[PDB]
Amino acid sequence: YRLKAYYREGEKPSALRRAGKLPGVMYNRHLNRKVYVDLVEFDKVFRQASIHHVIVLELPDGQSLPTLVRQVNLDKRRRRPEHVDFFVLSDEPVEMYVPLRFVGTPAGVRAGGVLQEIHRDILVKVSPRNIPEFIEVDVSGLEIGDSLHASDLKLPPGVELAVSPEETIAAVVPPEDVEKLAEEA
Amino acid sequence: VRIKLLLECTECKRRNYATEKNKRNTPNKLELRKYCPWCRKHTVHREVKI
Amino acid sequence: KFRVRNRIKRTGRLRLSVFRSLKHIYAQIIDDEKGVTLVSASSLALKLKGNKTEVARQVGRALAEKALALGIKQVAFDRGPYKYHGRVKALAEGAREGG
Amino acid sequence: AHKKGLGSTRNGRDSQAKRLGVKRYEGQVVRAGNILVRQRGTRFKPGKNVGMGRDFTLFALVDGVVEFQDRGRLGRYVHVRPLA
Amino acid sequence: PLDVALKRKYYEEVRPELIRRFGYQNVWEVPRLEKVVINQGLGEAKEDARILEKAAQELALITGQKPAVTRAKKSISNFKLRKGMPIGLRVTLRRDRMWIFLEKLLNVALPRIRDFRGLNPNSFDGRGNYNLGLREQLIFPEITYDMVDALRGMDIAVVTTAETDEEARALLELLGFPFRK
Amino acid sequence: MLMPRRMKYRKQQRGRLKGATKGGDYVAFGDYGLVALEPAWITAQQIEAARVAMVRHFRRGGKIFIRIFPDKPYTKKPLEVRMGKGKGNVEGYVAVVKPGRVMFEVAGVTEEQAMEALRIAGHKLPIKTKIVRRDAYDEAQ
Amino acid sequence: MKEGIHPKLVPARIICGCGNVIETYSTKPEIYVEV
RNA sequence: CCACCAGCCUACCAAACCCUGUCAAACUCCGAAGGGUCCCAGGUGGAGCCUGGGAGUGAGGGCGCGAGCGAUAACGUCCGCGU
RNA sequence: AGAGCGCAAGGGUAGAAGGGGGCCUGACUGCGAGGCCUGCAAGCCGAGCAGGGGCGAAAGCCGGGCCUAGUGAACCGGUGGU
RNA sequence: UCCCCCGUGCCCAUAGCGGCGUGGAACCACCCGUUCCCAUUCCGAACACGGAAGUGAAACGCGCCAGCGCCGAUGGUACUGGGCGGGCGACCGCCUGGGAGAGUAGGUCGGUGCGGGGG
Repeated sequence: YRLKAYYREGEKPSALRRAGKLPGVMYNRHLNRKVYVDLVEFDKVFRQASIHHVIVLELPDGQSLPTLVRQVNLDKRRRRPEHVDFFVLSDEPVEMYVPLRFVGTPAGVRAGGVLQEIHRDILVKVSPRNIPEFIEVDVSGLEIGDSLHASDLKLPPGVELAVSPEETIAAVVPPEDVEKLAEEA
Repeated sequence: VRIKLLLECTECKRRNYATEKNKRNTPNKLELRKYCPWCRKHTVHREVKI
Repeated sequence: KFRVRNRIKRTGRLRLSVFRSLKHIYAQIIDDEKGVTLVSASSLALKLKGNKTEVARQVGRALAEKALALGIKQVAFDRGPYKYHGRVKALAEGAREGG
Repeated sequence: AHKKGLGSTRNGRDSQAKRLGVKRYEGQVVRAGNILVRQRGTRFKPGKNVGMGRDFTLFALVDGVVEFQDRGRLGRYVHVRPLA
Repeated sequence: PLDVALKRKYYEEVRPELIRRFGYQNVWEVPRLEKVVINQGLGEAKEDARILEKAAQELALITGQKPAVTRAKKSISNFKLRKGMPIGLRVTLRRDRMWIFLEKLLNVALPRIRDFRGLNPNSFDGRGNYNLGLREQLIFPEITYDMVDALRGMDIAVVTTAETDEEARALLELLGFPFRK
Repeated sequence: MLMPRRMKYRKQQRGRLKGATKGGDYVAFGDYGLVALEPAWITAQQIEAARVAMVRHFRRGGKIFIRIFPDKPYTKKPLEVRMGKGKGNVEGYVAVVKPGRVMFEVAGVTEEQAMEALRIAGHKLPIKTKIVRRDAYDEAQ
Repeated sequence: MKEGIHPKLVPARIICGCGNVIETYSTKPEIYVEV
């Protein structure tokens, strides 16, 4: 979806920030210059899409170049946004994370023990034509001390995988009742 | 060091010297091996004294 | 794997790289500096006799003369897996004082 | 004031530290006999017309110029160009 | 080129059966034989001297050749000799005399093992070889009651071109090996 | 309450503390997170007291993850014994905490629950804190 | 099998216990066994 | 719950490996701003160099960042560069 | 290269220092340029040259030891000797 | 002056690892023999030596692929020469010039120099 865009130059980093606009960068196989945009609207847009869905930045050069984000480098101290990277899209093989949707409340759950998941996004290679909005995956009946991983998840056809996939996707573990104070003994 | 002892080597046919060291525990008796004299050429040298 | 830089133990100054196959000797004189080689002879690659040993003798000997024929005194002796059996050229005739 | 116990020690010791390192860098002239590297290991293996001795030391063999060298799969080196 | 039973019958049974069954299209690729090695791990020579090595040569003197003893690595204070100089018997066998071993092996060594339902199959490397041994030592031909002291086992080996299991076992049907299967 | 298990040197030097935090500044784990603002130590005593404080507030809770680890000696000497002589004794095990550092995460609760949990627990911490959700940082191994 | 003190070879038999007339060749010259 | 030996099996704990974060003065794949130093050149200054006589010094203190000690206490202490 | 590398540690190490055997005794004498280090005095580096040797066909290295601890100015006197 | 193999040198892993295919008409390698030189702390495995009808299986030589392993921009933060602040303090900010680490895109199954034997 749409955000503005602004061609960056040889202007000092700090100032662009403490004026009104966060700075950025874009690169695709050969195309590399420097860019930047507003803060507040950018933050709004980001909070939705970010490295989940697709961005479309219409730039003061005449066009409407659509990218994805990629990497959110911050200041860490009083941590908060400060220069991101953008990825100029196409139709070529590309790995990226897909936010997953654990749907349905299992048996390990409701018995007490709660899901201690591993991921909320999986690395997967796809053609940029496939948009796997979010794999609204099962988690029908996970048990306490029970796990699930691998290719267990449904994958939207074409949208391949990119781990092992023995990467354990999630699992349910015990609570932490006041009987853990008896442990203090 | 002492008790493992140290010794000098002496030629034959009278005198010629150097300054070396020994060791007893290994079944060693007459320490005897080559060297060179001040006067003349290559000779044996026998273990001797302090 | 007789690498060991037997090279280095002879990399005093000025080599002479030789090696054998199943049937053919490859006697060559290599100078370093930049890497430039120099002088050749081969038991069964000079179109010569078909008896490894003696040919090699003569071949080295051939090369031997060749050495002095183009201004050679003493150099090294690049040989890997030798077991030192002379190869009674040993380039000992070999001008060089191979042996 | 109460001066009862007090846990002593057995630690404080060091070394009359000799000064070790690259004595002569590059671009430097030597009259042979001048040592260019006092090292403990072989951080600097011999170069051209440079020698080594019992204490791992790159010293001069001629009257020329120290030249530095690196060889990933062989180590680091220090040499002396001739200057004829 | 001294030929006998297992060698000649190596030629005859091996070539056709092997290739025609498994399809080898190369003269020097046929899953042939390689070395055959025998080994004795006695931790009894903690001292014992080479009075007990007389029993070590005894072993290889009935197999034909002059044995070579090796030693050991590091510290086994839990079970004495650590520094590593007691005894480690090894002998390597090439073609001809190796064929002697295999011969006397299949012909008389195996017989008077009373409880002999056949050899242990599963002991295949997978990467393509076989490793075992035995207990009753004097089962070998040129050694009657007199030689041995009490009991003494052994650890043989067989190195082969074999890269799979079945080809190795078939190789042992053409070279004929008494299995339990 | 955490520490190593006898390792290398016992006594080590406390040193001054800058503020790059080196790393550890997002959620990734739980869902709600307590992160700090004052460059100080976290005390094993406190550590336990806060972990409890959370657990305590929400009986039969979820899973409370502890990112930081208290693995530094308190070089403390006795009392009224005059100076010099020896270093001290390893005592009170703690850790370096430089602001903008995740220290504990609550997962699987009410909004209110993790709110007041992190609230009270961190309120018991040797300093003061900020409590954040889980979003703007996503993508970091 | 070179070296020197090598414990030898030579032909052996197997005068077994089934009328068997086996041709063998080993360190000892007169071998006879069972089957 | 069978042996010439097997087989299948847990919100117990756990070798290793893997994923998930991270810790370090005496850990280091990487490793700067600096710093030291060898040649080209500027540089005329109570600069620098060489022999030579007379010295006085060798309780120091403060201030800044840099590390130790201390309790990230002391007009505390003990070093580093700087004043 | 994470083992061994005599014994603490650190650097170093198989393109060997480690590990095997053969041979031997340079664990030489007379020196020693030019250096490291440096308040002095000490300590530490080494080609080279002569002798006369040990190893190797040689090329070659050998004036102990993988490297840094294993040490004691001078005065006193014993010692074999010119 | 060229296309191929071999004895061998240089950069330092964009050369290494691994699946695929491969070439011997010369080179090369296995391989033929263990009696003459030689030797296995035992085996002719290794080095050694006299030698064919085969082979190109391996060893090796060459091509494809990135899968491991290798290098890795750009930006911007870190940290900081040197210059000024602010807070009892733990510490923090402005100036200038320098300028990483981790990661992101991409890239990589070599580069080259010699001397002979072949067409």
